[PDB]
Amino acid sequence: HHHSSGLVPRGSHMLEMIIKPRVRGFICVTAHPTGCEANVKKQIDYVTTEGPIANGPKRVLVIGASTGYGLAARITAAFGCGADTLGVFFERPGEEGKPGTSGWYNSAAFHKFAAQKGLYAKSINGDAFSDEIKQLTIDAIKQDLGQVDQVIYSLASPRRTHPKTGEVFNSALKPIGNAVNLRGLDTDKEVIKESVLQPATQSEIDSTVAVMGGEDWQMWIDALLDAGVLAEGAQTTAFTYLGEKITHDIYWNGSIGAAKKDLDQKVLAIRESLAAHGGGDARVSVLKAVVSQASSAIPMMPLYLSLLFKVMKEKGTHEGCIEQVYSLYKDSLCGDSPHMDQEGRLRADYKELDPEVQNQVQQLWDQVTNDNIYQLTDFVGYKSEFLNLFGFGIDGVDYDADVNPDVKIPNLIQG
Amino acid sequence: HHHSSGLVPRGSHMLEMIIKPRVRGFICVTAHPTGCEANVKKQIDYVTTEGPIANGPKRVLVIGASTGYGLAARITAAFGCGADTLGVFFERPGEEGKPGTSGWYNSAAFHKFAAQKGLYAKSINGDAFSDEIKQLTIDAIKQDLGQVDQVIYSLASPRRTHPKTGEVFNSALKPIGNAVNLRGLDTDKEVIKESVLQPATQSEIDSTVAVMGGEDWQMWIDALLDAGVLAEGAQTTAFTYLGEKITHDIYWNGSIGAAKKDLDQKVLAIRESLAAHGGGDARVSVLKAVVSQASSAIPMMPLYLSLLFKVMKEKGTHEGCIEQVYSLYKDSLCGDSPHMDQEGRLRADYKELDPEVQNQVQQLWDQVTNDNIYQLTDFVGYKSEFLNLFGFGIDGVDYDADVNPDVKIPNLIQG
Ligand SMILES: NC(=O)C1=CN([C@@H]2O[C@H](COP(=O)(O)OP(=O)(O)OC[C@H]3O[C@@H](n4cnc5c(N)ncnc54)[C@H](O)[C@@H]3O)[C@@H](O)[C@H]2O)C=CC1
Ligand SMILES: NC(=O)C1=CN([C@@H]2O[C@H](COP(=O)(O)OP(=O)(O)OC[C@H]3O[C@@H](n4cnc5c(N)ncnc54)[C@H](O)[C@@H]3O)[C@@H](O)[C@H]2O)C=CC1
Ligand code: NA
Ligand code: NA
Repeated sequence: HHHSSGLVPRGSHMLEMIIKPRVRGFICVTAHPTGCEANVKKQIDYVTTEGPIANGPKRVLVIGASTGYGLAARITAAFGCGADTLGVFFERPGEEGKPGTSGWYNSAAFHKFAAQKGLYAKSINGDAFSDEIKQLTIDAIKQDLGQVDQVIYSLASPRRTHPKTGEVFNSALKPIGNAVNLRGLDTDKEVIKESVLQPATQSEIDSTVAVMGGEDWQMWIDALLDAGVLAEGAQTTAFTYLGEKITHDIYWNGSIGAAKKDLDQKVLAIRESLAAHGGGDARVSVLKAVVSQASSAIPMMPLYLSLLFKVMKEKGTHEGCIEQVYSLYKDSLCGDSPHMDQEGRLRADYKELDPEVQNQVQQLWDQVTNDNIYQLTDFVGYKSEFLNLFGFGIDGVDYDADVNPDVKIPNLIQG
Repeated sequence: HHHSSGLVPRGSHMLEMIIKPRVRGFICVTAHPTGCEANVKKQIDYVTTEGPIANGPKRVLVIGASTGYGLAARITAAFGCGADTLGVFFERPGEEGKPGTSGWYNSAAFHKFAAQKGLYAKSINGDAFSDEIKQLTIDAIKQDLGQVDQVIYSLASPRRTHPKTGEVFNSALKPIGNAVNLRGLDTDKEVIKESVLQPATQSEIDSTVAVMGGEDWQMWIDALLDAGVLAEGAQTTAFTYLGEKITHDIYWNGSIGAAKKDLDQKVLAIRESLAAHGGGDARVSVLKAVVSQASSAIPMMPLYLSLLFKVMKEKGTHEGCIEQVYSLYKDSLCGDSPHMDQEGRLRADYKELDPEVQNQVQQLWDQVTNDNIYQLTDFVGYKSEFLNLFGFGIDGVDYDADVNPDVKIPNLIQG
């Protein structure tokens, strides 16, 4: 109520908003619909430019399909191999005044671009750990695809409700046995922060294994096999990180490492199931460390990535999820000469474990306490890539323009 | 609900927003709290820099006190004369997600700055045309000030509900008798638009006089006098515009002109009342054309102002509300040698009626049809000053930062 109220239409701005990055620590509380879309398009265009991958899968299930590596796998299979893709993930839909999560807008863009190219895209939203979500997936496959011939397992989560019992598990990102003296980077005030990380409890370890270990992976493959929706000679892979010595205390030989090690045991039994069903296979694939919501939470990773980026960038070998995964498919999942390590894993992360890269990063580490961080590291690149995840800092996007946060996805089963 | 929901505080951004100009025609649907505040501070600092005005009023009522000339008068009297000021106006308070009008944030800033300097500031929000609002004002004066010694009348409104009957009147901004061939400026697409403005009806004229004529002014002075709240030897003034020939068909000799002419008749009777009460006085004051919500609606004014600005700017005589009003007070309301025209009005607008300024503007007028508008006019300056009204384009304000639109005003009577 003012002297001139109602004399004029309010317009669409009443339903739309200006979305700017709002970052705390390694969590960003907003996501930009238009920027997320441009992101997906960027990855699709990368794949389309590299060109088709021969001997690829045709009907693919991606578990964890909305962001990071799982998204890159979905895009590689669909736009690199022409595959049908059923995506599973867990994201918050946008509504008026309330932007959804990145994975939601990424996936909306996926369905949009896939339809444009005449590709099958359907998605299931909910708790991949649950029996309920497993059954919905099986149902979609039965109805639409008959069977899938590749299953990509790509979940990153802080917790898991056990499907059969009700117990919930929280993962811990902590060292093991010996407490670690942690260097690192306060990304807020942008200063070097020295910290002491206590090791983890036995239970803290058994939980982290429960969440990020390979039990659910095996549950998925088992579920698919007796509903009869896994094609003979199918292929499944689950993603992991090994890193080299500098990350070893916190990651490989830490709580999370313990879980990733469980992956290595479970894969043997899973591989057994598949070889019996028409000579399929199962592998753990190792990928390079990248900026993601998941990895950016790991103690040491922001500074490690900041240094890794600096060094790989000058060698000319820096890359992200889509490059990593396109080459995993081209060279390893579908190639004639696959890169197989001693434990029988597939490898895409070698450019990172390059001794020249690692030695450089290591002597830069202790040397860090700079508060002249911008000289020795690519902390700028890190920040830039972190914002990118949520659709910010993309060229060609007008961030000052109103955008509607209410974006819907067709063929999206809400579980 | 997402895999990481609720694990983190949302923070103040949930209650705050990013406010950007959203303009249609001559109406802007948003206002920036921080920018409006900076605006008020700018006008206060202007007055404080020019320095105190001698022989000023001490207790002042401003009717129409939140924006434009009325605001400039409130600031001049308070910060130029140390006066107590009671403001009356009609504005929309801000709330979460819904920015209030400019006048609201202007007035909040006024009360803030006035308290800082130990000055009396109280305000009344509602329909100045109503008997109800008149009575609340009288009440505040009785309680707080005893009497006021100056009354500034400064309303600009498209409509008026008659206090005694119930009739509502809409004003028309149209020519008279002979229809006008209107040149002009489409401010949206930024091109010269030629138009034909039909003249106005008799009733359209009588209504416009009802709204912008001087009946309410006289009602106010009369109301103040018999409640006994007008000091002996008081002074009242009402603002008007005359312009020169080029604006004459649309303004002076048009519908709005008719109303402003009514002012000239009513002032005689009002002056009579005041001279009897201890030798007070009443004048119509004439001010220069400025960008305001009110004036920016008048056909021809955006292009006229755009040209006026260009020309006055190069003569070095361009100025706005506070400059105009500070000098009205200094030279005319409080000075020894007041500028009085033939009809006995006070004059501040002479720099505008400068024959050199008018001749220049006139031959630039017909010459306009440029669609090279940026060369002949200061259309840029116009836009800039229009955005300024709503708190946009101010230096030192971070428009990318979240701001809380919920700003409250102490000692604000809501009528
Ligand atoms: N980010 C990195 O440096 C690297 C990560 N990895 C691995 O790759 C895999 C994917 O990780 P990122 O790409 O970083 O993660 P991310 O945070 O970008 O993606 C996780 C995905 O899983 C989905 N998801 C999470 N919880 C879910 C749930 N409860 N139910 C259904 N879906 C859920 C998310 O919605 C998202 O689609 C992980 O196994 C991670 O360990 C391996 C190499 C390095
Ligand atoms: N803007 C211009 O070029 C010039 C305007 N004038 C005059 O100066 C006076 C003020 O005009 P502006 O500064 O342009 O207007 P404005 O639009 O900036 O201000 C109008 C003021 O009156 C208040 N108001 C409007 N309707 C009200 C209502 N129903 N009840 C209580 N308050 C109400 C508004 O809230 C605001 O405080 C007017 O008489 C106008 O004719 C004179 C010279 C030129
Ligand atoms: Na993923
Ligand atoms: Na005013």
